[PDB]
Amino acid sequence: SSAGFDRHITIFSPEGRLYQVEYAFKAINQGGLTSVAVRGKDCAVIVTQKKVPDKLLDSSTVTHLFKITENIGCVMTGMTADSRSQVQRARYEAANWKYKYGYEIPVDMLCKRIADISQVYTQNAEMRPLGCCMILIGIDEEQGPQVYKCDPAGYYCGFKATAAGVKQTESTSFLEKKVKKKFDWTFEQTVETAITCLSTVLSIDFKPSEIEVGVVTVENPKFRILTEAEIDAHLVALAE
Amino acid sequence: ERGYSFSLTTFSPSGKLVQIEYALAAVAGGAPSVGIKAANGVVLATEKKQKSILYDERSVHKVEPITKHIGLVYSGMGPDYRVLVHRARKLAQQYYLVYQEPIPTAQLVQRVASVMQEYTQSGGVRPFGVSLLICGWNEGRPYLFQSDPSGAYFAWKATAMGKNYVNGKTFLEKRYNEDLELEDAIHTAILTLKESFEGQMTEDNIEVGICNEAGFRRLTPTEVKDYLAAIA
Amino acid sequence: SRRYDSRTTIFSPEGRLYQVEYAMEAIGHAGTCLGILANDGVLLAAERRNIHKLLDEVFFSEKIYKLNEDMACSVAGITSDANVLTNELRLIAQRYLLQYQEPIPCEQLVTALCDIKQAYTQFGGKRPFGVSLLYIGWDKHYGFQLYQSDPSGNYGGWKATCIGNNSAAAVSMLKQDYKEGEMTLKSALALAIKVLNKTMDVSKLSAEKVEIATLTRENGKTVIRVLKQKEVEQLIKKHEEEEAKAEREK
Amino acid sequence: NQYDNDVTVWSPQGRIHQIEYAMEAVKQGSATVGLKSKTHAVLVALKRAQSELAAHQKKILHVDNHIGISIAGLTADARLLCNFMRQECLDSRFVFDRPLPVSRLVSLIGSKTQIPTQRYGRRPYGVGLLIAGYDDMGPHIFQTCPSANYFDCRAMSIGARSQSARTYLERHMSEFMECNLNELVKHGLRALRETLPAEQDLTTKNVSIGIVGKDLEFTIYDDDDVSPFLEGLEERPQ
Amino acid sequence: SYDRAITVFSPDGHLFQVEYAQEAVKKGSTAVGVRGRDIVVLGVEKKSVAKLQDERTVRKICALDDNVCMAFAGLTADARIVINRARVECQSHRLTVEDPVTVEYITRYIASLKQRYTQSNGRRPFGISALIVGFDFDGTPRLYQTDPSGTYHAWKANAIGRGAKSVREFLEKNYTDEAIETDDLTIKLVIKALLEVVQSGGKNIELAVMRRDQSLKILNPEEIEKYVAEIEKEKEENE
Amino acid sequence: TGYDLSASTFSPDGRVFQVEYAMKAVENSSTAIGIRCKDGVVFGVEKLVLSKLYEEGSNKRLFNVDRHVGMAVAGLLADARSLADIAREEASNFRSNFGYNIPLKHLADRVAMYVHAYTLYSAVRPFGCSFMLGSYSVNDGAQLYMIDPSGVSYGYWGCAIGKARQAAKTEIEKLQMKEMTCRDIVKEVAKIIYIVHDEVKDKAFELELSWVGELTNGRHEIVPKDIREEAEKYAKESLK
Amino acid sequence: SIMSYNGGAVMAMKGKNCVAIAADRRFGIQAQMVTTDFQKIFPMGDRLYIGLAGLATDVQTVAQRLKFRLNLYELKEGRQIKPYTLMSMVANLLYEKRFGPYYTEPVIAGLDPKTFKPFICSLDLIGCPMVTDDFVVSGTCAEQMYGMCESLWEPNMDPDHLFETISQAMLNAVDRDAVSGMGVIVHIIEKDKITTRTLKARMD
Amino acid sequence: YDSNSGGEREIQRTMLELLNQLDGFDSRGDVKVIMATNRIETLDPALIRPGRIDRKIEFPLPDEKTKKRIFQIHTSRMTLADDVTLDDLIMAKDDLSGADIKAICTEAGLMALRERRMKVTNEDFKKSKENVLYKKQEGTPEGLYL
Amino acid sequence: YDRGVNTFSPEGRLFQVEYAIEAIKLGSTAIGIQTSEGVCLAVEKRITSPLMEPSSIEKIVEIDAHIGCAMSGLIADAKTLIDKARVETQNHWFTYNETMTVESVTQAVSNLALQFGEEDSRPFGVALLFGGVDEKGPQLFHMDPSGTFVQCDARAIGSASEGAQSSLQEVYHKSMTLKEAIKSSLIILKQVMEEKLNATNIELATVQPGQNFHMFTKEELEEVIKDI
Repeated sequence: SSAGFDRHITIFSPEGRLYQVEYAFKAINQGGLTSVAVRGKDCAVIVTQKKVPDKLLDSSTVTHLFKITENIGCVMTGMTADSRSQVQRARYEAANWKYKYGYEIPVDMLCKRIADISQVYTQNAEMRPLGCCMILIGIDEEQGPQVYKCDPAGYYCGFKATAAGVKQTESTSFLEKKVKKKFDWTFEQTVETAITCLSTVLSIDFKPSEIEVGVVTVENPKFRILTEAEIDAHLVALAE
Repeated sequence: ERGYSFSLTTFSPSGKLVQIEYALAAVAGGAPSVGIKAANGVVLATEKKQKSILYDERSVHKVEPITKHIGLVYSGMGPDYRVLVHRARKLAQQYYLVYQEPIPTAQLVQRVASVMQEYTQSGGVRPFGVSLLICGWNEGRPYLFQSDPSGAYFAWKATAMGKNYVNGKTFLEKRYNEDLELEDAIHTAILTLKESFEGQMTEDNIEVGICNEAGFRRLTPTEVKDYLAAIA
Repeated sequence: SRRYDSRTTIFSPEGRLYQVEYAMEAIGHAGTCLGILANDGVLLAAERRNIHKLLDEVFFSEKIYKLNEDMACSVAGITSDANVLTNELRLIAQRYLLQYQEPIPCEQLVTALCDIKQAYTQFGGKRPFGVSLLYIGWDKHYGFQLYQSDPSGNYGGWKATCIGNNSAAAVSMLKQDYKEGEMTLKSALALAIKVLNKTMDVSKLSAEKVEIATLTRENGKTVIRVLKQKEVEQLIKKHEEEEAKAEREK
Repeated sequence: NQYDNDVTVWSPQGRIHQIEYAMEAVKQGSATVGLKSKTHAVLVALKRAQSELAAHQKKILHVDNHIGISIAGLTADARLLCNFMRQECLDSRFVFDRPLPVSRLVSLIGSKTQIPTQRYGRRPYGVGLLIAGYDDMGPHIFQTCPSANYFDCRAMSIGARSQSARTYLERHMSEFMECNLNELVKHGLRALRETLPAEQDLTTKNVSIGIVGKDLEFTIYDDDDVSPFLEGLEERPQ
Repeated sequence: SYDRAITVFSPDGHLFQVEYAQEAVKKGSTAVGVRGRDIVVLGVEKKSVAKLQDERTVRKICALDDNVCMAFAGLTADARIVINRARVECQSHRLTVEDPVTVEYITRYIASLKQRYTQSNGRRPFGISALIVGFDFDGTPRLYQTDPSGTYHAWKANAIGRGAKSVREFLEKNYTDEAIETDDLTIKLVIKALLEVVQSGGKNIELAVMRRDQSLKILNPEEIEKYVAEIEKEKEENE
Repeated sequence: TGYDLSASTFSPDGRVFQVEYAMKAVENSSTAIGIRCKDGVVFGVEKLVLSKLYEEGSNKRLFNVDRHVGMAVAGLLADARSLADIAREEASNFRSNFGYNIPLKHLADRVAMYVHAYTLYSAVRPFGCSFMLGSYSVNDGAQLYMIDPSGVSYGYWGCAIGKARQAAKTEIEKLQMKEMTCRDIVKEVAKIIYIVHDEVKDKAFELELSWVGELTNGRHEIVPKDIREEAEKYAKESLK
Repeated sequence: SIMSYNGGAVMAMKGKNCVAIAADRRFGIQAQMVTTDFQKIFPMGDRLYIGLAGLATDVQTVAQRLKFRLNLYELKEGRQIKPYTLMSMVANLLYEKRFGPYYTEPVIAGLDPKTFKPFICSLDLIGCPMVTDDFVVSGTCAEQMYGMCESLWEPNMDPDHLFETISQAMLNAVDRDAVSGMGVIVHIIEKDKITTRTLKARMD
Repeated sequence: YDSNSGGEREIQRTMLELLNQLDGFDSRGDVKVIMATNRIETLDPALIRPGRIDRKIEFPLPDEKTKKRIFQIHTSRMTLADDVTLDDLIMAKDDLSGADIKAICTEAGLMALRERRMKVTNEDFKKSKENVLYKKQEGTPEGLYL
Repeated sequence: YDRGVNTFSPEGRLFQVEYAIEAIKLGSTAIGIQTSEGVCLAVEKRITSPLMEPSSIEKIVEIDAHIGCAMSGLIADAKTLIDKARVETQNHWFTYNETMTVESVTQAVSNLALQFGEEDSRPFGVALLFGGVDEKGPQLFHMDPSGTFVQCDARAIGSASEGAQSSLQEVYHKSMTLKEAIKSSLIILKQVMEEKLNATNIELATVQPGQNFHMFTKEELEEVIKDI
């Protein structure tokens, strides 16, 4: 049911429900992308994938992994059109923290700053909701690794392990019993949890090429994407 | 009619105003936060429950004190809370350094809620469904105030919104009368707070803020459960 | 469906004011106030919307706002929309006292905010002010002046006022009790007690749920008297003593 | 038909009719056929007036020395761009001290009409301008449309009953690149007179003719100036 | 088909909200008036005052200068703006061009401002009108009117409100040179034409006579009764 | 029910049909494809002809934005020249401030924000025209990036735009790009472009060709027909 | 200079339970007298004053802008203003003009609104508050200014001794100069009552 | 309509049968047609072509001269009472019909029989003057100050 | 249906522009004539009530010393553009030292004819008739709110312009002098008017290079009456 302009605007329904925002919740679901964010003891591993319909697809540009800072990366979901616009913004707001405040941002406030203007995108319907979804990571002093996620409803969010998106609902359900455990996680254990959670969602387990797996650990604090050489090495390690 | 259009606010044929009235219906569907004005201090007990066990409450904080002597809690929806937080963080600190002194919280509720009035009352495109429970300590006598999206500031010794707003307000209307003992007022305020609350109560299921006359102190789930349930 | 469209800018269609008819409906919603003629002073009354005793009552004067040392006002309407008008006229009265170093005459004062409220009811599609606030004070020319603000821009200022729509029962009482030259401000105060105990829906004149604010002319202090509930309680027993005296006749 | 209101909102089929609605205003104007040879160019238009005593309003006018133009449709946007054409022609004539070729000049006109056809609250502009000019490589004839698409042509025609002009143009426009001015002008009116109904004039004051060349400055030919062009004419058959 | 009216004209060539606005002048406060070679008079009444309320607050007709006075009708909300808006311009015509305010200048300002007042979507139109009352320099009379479309027109006498043409028919006999030869008969003729307008009870009746360039004074219930006595005596001796 | 009118506002299904209207408006345009070889990037445009309709060789969809960059565009010609000037002004900012060759990856991101911002505001409209971005440099190399009206930034070895983008990209997978010279890559497009898009629908037409690469020393200029023996390479195998 | 143009000297010396502030009555252009009734110290609220020395315009303009923002705060909350609040109000108002600041010598002397505790402070024309507990020193001749006030001003002063202390202080420093003179007014306020006196000085 | 029927659409088409019935085919003579109803716009312009194009009149609010005249003729044939004056009846009312001035004197005679008086008695004169002081004869919005 | 005003029609064309032509019908009827010796024009005042002053509203105004004018349709919108061009003719007499030509007066108003801006929110439906004597002698110009400019030897506007233009072109004389234009003006006048002719019913406007200005003078209207 709808009355007035509430179809085209974000005002709340007589039941206290938003319209243009509730349609953007599944706008990420139409993107067809599953990014699960899980954090171990000293490390956090992000697992993603991509589709290659045509043989002309370039791995470089179509790669969904985006690195905001040397020590802070991210990943997106849903429509990739709006996601790139938020990527360069996170680079700009992190640089303001570098310029003004002089040091690296904890990224906990970066989620707040991005979601604050993401709330402005949710404020006026003339500037479009910008239905791109953002998932963040980073390193804070004596906090170990961190994991953060922001959808385009405009709040800052992060926890131990949090995943939301198209198929991420089936991933978090299996990981509740899987992640606990809840003890010190080796690098091979975190990668094993990336395929096993994907095996419950998908169970295709195709070539490690198409899937993109990042990691954030404290040895060198800089964020690094896993090389295709080591991904196939850990893939044959968990499956004997 | 209609007839009032917008800017700053919408229209009603009979009373109040339609449109944002529907956002007011979402205010009752927000997170319930109890509050207590007891003796020389103000106590604020909120309710926070995560969707799944994969979440840790140590990250997201529902209590974000603007000043050392003034805390706050929110009754309502999401980041529109955090929007007025940074606002009041800018708003209250400007007036703090204008005269260089905090000045009693009565003028703080005057100025800080003045722009919050305009911000909530004036057209924001989409409405704002976040209300607040205002607290502080002024000249030895603290204050507990309750704002709303409509911009009507109240004064309560014990108040509740969100859930129990129908039950808890009538509860505190009967059992609580005038001013009573400090910790004894917290007792009956939590008894009605657990009325509609879930049967499972843990350190992470709620949070209790307290405004001392010596300045605000934000508690943690550790000391929240170690106090009492039943905190008194 | 010519008048069913949301406009708020241009007028209606037979010459009647479009929104002003609906603006007076909001004035008659939960409004309370009264006024009467008094020599060497003036008196006003207020009513607390919430009778719940758990309130702190730390707002002190709430339905009565003091915009000047020699002048005050009584808000009837939405409190959120009126708080913008409070500081507005207060700053306009302050910038006038700043400019001429002389107290702002209430002639142009009231008409200033009435034209300020008129601009919001004229153009820009802006929401009209649904709050009607009174005016009281003293000037060097006409002395005691009483005014009432209206949304349309034409003030309802008179020597008497009706707030709200429920006060229409007191209007026939004020016209029948209309008198000139006798004060004794308590003669009208005891009459205002009869207004609340009879014409108003709430009987017995609950003290904590009402307020009485009076202004007595004093040179040059012009003391504004916030009572508030102190001797109103004995005025309750005073009006009931009149009711106990009236039943002795029959 | 509600999807044709807003120019910003795309239709269900993607075709915005606000341009096609202005195409009607371009096609509701007078019949004008422009053409060019290698040596010189000859552009022709038509005049119509309210009454008999009212002088027929002229269309072809002069802007740049080497740029002649015609016009059809709304005169409001015509003289707005005409004065805008003056400012654009005097840009390089002042700073660069040289005239602007039609090639790069109309690229600014096409961008000037892009904003009113894009943003909300704006309307397209019906324009019947037929632009001519001579750069180092010879003459160029463009076209003006609300779609803001200009095409370099030897001959093109817009306005009313101009579909019959293109048919007479196709075989003639290839053969008109050779002959000189005089016989080309009377062959130009031999086109429009077949488009227009054959039972009426076609007087001296109801027709517009102009000629521009590399070494010949553009001169407006109207009224008595048309008389040398209308003498020695072959009457239309029956 | 029919979009009613916002700004752009209706298919018939006219407007609606304008025509709709003139009916407010019909339901507004009625007014009358006359002019003469030297002295001029006017009237409004339609006060609906019960005397139990402040009489100075309901006062409407004012004067920019002693030479030119303002007489309006309808609601006083927008008219209070017409007062202040004309007071600033008449003070500018005071300031610039120090000569006494000419009626052509001041009326065009209000008219040019009353046209942009009805223009934007934007500034709200006027639903009321007004009629300028005063005298030209050297004792010559001047009276004009205003229109919601921002135009001005001059009349021989002021007749508006209910029965504009009916009073104008009575103003045909007012065209005689006898009115106004003496200010005693003119005021008696004002109460005559006003007797057919509304109640004409004598209470709310308010008339101010301006003789030559001297500022007008509202007639108190003293001379008004004497001018009503000679009007009743002229009616009794007419048989 | 009126949900597809506003481009800025979403629809109950989670997307906007105005983007589908702009995407299918590109489908109505004539076939223009592109492919990148080892040392260069090949561009092409098929220009339709009805009657004449005008002087041959003008108002072509081939545009030159930058020294090392080129344009193959389709759709409405005014918005094609508009998007050409938007990129021309963008290439003018990078050349003004810096003065060296703008990388094609970051150039596509700058144009991405432009086209994306046009889809955000309901005041302006999403452009229903598409273009082909490609470039070559000695340090950079040959890249070909495809941009869509929705604002998605990405690139493939080859792309297809026109009435049918399926049958046009069908033979590109069997076409040998690297090993065969760029001059042979031009004829590989010219042969099938005559094969497909049959002359029954459009009687007369003309095929525009443009190439930039090492043989041109990084400069972009339209290559004529008879040059580089392309006229004979066009009709050789295209008669089948 | 702008200061010495209109002249004037403000000296606020605090007693034991009371606070006194005084300023000369002389108002004139340079060496020429105009009128002695021009008011310098103006009342602010109740039981609190402020001194001003400098251009009469900057004396009236600031006092008008100060009373402006003061009544704005006092009408929102009926309670009075604290000396620390007024000290920050004048310092912020004078700092709003960076390169254009008004030339004056504001001296705030008044009781606390809550209790009888007196407090005084002095502010620079650029908005710099100068914190002094009780006594301030000014004048013309150097030996009388700092030499006498040490043995004159007591740690605890009564209104009697405090009035005679600033008396000879304004007699020796002012009347020594030829153009200085024309009387001095003294304002001594306490919680019980407000006392206002004037100093006897020659008219030459 | 009462209540839900055949129906919200077709009932307009069987009312359209009335619309064509009055068009009409073929209207010639009379059978006079005099219509009384709120709005005339229900008839289509095609109906006006056969008729009836003569004129339509509106009944204005009767003024004090009409109130007294209507009340006089009704009391002309049937004799009235002398103690009841017609001046205070027409003066105390503004814009009222001739029927409304009638029964305000009936509501006085209404309560009069409760006192058991068939005769004309001065006890009702005050109770009728009380109905003049009772006012309430007219009301209509307004409410505004113009 | 669903007329989009300045936004075009589904057919299509402008609509309110045509409705602005209807706004000429409601105005007073003015019939202009251009002759070799001068330009004569007449329009009915159409006095509604005897309270109306005859010279209060006039349809003939003077733009420049040598330029006459005749307004149409609305008044306030006319006098707006009237006084406007009067300032435009003043600035043209400064920089160029010469009075503004009647020609350039058209295109000056024609640029602002339809702005679709704050003026021209709603456009003005005022037609303008431009008379005067330029360097080419007496001329008479006609324009409409849409900005059309066509030089007419004799032009009529207002209500009766339909029936006025009928008998106009028939009895019009291009090569004759003002002597016949005198009686030729009252012909169409007495036709369209249904009431007796007096100085207050209509007004005459005659501008000549040698005799001017003139404009017109008092009590020359009743002279034409008795000359019948």
